[PDB]
Amino acid sequence: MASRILLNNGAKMPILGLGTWKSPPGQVTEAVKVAIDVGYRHIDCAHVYQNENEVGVAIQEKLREQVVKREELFIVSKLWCTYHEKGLVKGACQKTLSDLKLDYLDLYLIHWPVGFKPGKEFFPLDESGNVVPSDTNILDTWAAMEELVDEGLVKAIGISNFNHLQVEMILNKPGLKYKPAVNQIECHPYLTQEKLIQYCQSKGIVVTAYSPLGSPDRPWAKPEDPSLLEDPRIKAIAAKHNKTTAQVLIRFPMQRNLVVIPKSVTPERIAENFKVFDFELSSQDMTTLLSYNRNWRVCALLSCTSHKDYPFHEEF
Ligand SMILES: NC(=O)c1ccc[n+]([C@@H]2O[C@H](COP(=O)([O-])OP(=O)(O)OC[C@H]3O[C@@H](n4cnc5c(N)ncnc54)[C@H](OP(=O)(O)O)[C@@H]3O)[C@@H](O)[C@H]2O)c1
Ligand SMILES: O=C(O)Cc1nn(Cc2nc3cc(C(F)(F)F)ccc3s2)c(=O)c2ccccc12
Repeated sequence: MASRILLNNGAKMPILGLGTWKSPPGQVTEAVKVAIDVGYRHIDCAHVYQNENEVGVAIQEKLREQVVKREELFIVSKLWCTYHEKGLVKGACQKTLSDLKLDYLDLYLIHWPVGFKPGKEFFPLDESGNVVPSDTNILDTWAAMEELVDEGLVKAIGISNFNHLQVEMILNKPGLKYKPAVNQIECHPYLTQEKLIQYCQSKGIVVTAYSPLGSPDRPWAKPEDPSLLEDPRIKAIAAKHNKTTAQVLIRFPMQRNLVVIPKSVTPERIAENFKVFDFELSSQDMTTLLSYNRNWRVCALLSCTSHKDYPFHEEF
């Protein structure tokens, strides 16, 4: 298992990164410090996570301590939905860079294919609970992303939560300057994404799997919901390898030639989650895990389902 994958810009992206959604600012600095100490070189960030300053503190300290060099780190962030207007994109990227204390990102993603009304709120709702869209479109937002590459703010650009038709829209743009390098999508044994992965990989786009542990800390979880980490079938596969269920869930996407970004703020778990380069899932294991697909999505906000660019009405 090679630890990095080649992107379309010639850069290599570590296949294991640290997720930071729901990592509170009072804990995320320590999490990132520990992650860097134990070998993580990829950090997945976003403005909407409200913790980029604290991620930035940790990176800066480890650079200053001579633990890592900037060129060895792969820092990803994402353009939030309220900044899709062409005139807002650069400032959103620069705010992220300032918070992270960086002079470039390795990868910058369109976080979701939908634009929301610009303003202070991340989730502007009307009086009846519907998200308030903006009149922006995917291609104009992509053009603004391309400018960030041209100006040296970001080394690569990509997309997240795009369906295959939305990806195709960008690929087919007349006068396209940069192809998306990455599509970051939810992916785990209950949402295996076979068709979208096949699509993306056939078009030379690297897929990153988010919520690989099933995001048990997601704020809308219901007790009746399926739980990957507690699935006794996955426990049994883990036991056979003398690994944890999380380690199995992280290794699974790696063997599908995906990048994977498990989140933790717990130091023991951050270290555990990295110890996935010392075993292999068998062909039967892989087949069995894929068989658990239920098309069950843990990230898809009800209030957004009437947006014109809502991604999940399409089959894939
Ligand atoms: N692009 C997007 O739209 C998008 C959407 C969702 C997620 N993401 C990215 O993907 C990352 C990962 O997804 P996620 O945060 O939704 O969830 P996840 O990584 O599937 O699960 C994180 C949860 O699992 C727990 N956990 C971690 N390691 C564990 C272990 N070894 N044993 C038991 N429990 C463990 C964590 O607890 P503790 O932290 O308390 O240890 C946390 O509650 C995010 O943080 C974000 O960076 C991107
Ligand atoms: O965003 C993250 O990284 C994690 C994430 N996910 N979700 C669920 C979402 N579902 C969406 C669906 C659309 C849609 F495109 F479908 F309209 C657009 C935007 C969203 S946010 C959230 O509600 C959220 C809130 C704060 C911080 C991060 C998140």
